[PDB]
Amino acid sequence: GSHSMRYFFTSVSRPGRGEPRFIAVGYVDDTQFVRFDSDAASQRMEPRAPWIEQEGPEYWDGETRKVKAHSQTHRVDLGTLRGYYNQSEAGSHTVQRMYGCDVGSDWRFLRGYHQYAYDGKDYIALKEDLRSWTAADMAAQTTKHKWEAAHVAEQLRAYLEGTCVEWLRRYLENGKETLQRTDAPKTHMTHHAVSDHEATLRCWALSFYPAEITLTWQRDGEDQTQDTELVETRPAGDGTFQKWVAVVVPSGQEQRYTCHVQHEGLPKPLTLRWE
Amino acid sequence: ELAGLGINTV
Amino acid sequence: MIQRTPKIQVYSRHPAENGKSNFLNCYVSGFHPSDIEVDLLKNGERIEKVEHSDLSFSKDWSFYLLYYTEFTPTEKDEYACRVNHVTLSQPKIVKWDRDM
Repeated sequence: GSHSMRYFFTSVSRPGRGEPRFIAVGYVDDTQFVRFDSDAASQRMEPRAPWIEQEGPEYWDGETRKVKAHSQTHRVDLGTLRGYYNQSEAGSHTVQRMYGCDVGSDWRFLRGYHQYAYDGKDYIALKEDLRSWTAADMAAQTTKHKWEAAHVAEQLRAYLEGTCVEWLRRYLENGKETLQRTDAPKTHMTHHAVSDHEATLRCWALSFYPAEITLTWQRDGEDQTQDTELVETRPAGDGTFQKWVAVVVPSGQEQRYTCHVQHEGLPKPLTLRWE
Repeated sequence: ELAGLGINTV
Repeated sequence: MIQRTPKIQVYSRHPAENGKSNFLNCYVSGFHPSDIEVDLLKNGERIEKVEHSDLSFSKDWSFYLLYYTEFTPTEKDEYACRVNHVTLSQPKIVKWDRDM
């Protein structure tokens, strides 16, 4: 299937004393493989998947160098943004940056991303063409001019179209045993009776990977969204994911309803019926 | 692998 | 300031069965800012051996975390997640229900 690599960075200012709390994480698809946390003792980029541990000490030194440079950039940012927005030194504020690349089934470049937020609002983002910027307000416009003059888009496009995809292919190869394996959902249905006349049917999908999935109900072969509840997909904690969808039905009419499951790891969609 | 260049202050 | 209240799900890692070492999860998501307090409770009392994922966020910038601890379900013992956030006037408690 298609693949991605994404890096996520959060910095949170700490009024009164010291530098911001900084947390960086790297992902391949839905698998976290690296982390840096300013509050941790090692002060190094750290492995979070077995397959990245194959990398030598020079990988770790270079990643540590870059992640620390990212955190200083964000440190400076928090001060500049405080000034841009006319804010005091009393409040805690947040900067967030995400970047990375998407590749299709052929592992060739599809899309690249680099976007930035301040206090949880859109600030500046690289446009799909990797040549121009979307600045949300006048402060971000000032940043856009700064980044244009310094040719930031050109540097980023080179990374996203080349380096990002090159290393993605590397990680997918090295981590093939997990990263290239799909785990089809394990599915089952539960029944609960709220009253004499009403029942709840819950359709479960467990232990699946990747996270992307579609779960739906049909009544007598037609889509049913009314009287249904769908929970957010959630991590099991062992690298896999869980989801359920539930429908409220008249008691005795259970057999009319079917649950439909679409996932990359299923050659064909799955159908479940209450037995 | 993280980006080197192109990560600039606002 | 944007402030977004967390969604909470409490659930086990594996299907719930008595006497088998399972994992209790509290997944908190959709919140801003990032400072949040999450406790897992056994019979109303705070469990001490609790770990959590590294802070990450969704496309809309909202944060998510997984808190978890080893546990063994029983008929008698009750479990819950207790969450406090700037958007909450009182801590929110969500009970673990093996059927959700």
